[PDB]
Amino acid sequence: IINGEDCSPHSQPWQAALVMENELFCSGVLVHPQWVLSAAHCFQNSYTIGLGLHSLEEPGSQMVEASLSVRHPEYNRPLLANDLMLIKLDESVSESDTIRSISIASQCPTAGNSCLVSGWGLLANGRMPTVLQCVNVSVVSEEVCSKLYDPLYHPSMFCAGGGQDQKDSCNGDSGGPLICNGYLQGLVSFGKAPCGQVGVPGVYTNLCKFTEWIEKTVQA
Amino acid sequence: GFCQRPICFPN
Repeated sequence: IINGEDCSPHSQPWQAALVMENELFCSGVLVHPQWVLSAAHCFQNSYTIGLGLHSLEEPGSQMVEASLSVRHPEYNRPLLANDLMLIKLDESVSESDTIRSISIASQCPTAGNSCLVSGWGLLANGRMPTVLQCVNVSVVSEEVCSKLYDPLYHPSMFCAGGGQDQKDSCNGDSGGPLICNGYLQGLVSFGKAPCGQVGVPGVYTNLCKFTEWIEKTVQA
Repeated sequence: GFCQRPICFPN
């Protein structure tokens, strides 16, 4: 997260850390007691998932195994598009004060929506934080996203950020949540390199387009 | 270019 701050502890209780050999490579989002959304580009054959965390280095936190996951069937067709997967935890987690699922937005993004993105990806100073970071970003129009991310803009994507304040997601934030008006709207997916350029929003998986696929998978 | 936050597109 570029130009954010430490989140208030446990204020994003759906945040999931995806780690391999105790090293973070992505985040995810707890959407039901047994289900974590993440970016399809975070796919692995198995996962250790940190829940209820603030630091990666805390009563109620859990490390859980997940042995099953499924990428959206059209991931990367076309390139970078449809960037979501569902991870099924090997055991359901009983909701607690610090581990809680978040609902997916019933509305699709529109310009001006106010959002929050969180994660343990790179900071503005190029370091990896130990404490979960949070920053505010606003949705921009589809036409802005299309123009900026020509030739690869696809309706499975939307853009948020791009202010002169240089607030953005960055490497290591993929799969983590973008909460707009209090609902899960997007997952961190991709953006321009470098992250945090003036005027340049990041790109997020457009979850309102996938609620049927997500819930059909959950219920199967 | 663009990069997943990984595949990059050169542009």
